[PDB]
Amino acid sequence: VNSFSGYLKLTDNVYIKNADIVEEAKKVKPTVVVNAANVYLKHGGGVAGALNKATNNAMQVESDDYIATNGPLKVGGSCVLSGHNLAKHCLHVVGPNVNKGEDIQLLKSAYENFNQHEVLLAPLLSAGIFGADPIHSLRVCVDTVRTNVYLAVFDKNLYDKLVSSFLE
Ligand SMILES: CCNC(=O)c1cc2c(N[C@H](c3ccc4c(c3)S(=O)(=O)NCC4)C(C)C)ncnc2[nH]1
Repeated sequence: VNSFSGYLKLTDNVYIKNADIVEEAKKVKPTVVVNAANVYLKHGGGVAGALNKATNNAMQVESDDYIATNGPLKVGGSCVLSGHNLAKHCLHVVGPNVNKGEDIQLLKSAYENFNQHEVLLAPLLSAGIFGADPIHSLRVCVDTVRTNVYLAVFDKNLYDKLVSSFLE
């Protein structure tokens, strides 16, 4: 199904909408919803916290089982877990947290994980508390992702700046 609506096509494979990813996931129930995760899969605040709260903590208990059995992810890495009631799968992806000294070169490695799935609903990696420049994150996405990605950005002001900079 992947019934995405109201998106603006930026490139052949990148679409963008001013929307809350949790709300989009509920309506669309996409095959894959991306989580802006940390290496230990602790979904305490922001986007990760909101996705986890929408599953009524079922994603946190699953992530905890994953970590105990497989160990933490590396910055730029990912893992595929259940999407619970939000999606068929959740692709947890760790972008660099530049506010904590992590390499911005790893933002390319993080978006590369998207290429293992045909269609994904995702947030802007490394934006918000992670400290990366959001327009730079969208540029890395556009150059790196080759599969079909629907980006939800929950801030009209930021959405407008992104669309203006892209001029598309
Ligand atoms: C009301 C429930 N939903 C939310 O809180 C929510 C928030 C939200 C959202 N926020 C964006 C965003 C993008 C990436 C990151 C963050 C925040 S963070 O939480 O600071 N962690 C680092 C990675 C900002 C830039 C506008 N984007 C898309 N959908 C959303 N939904």
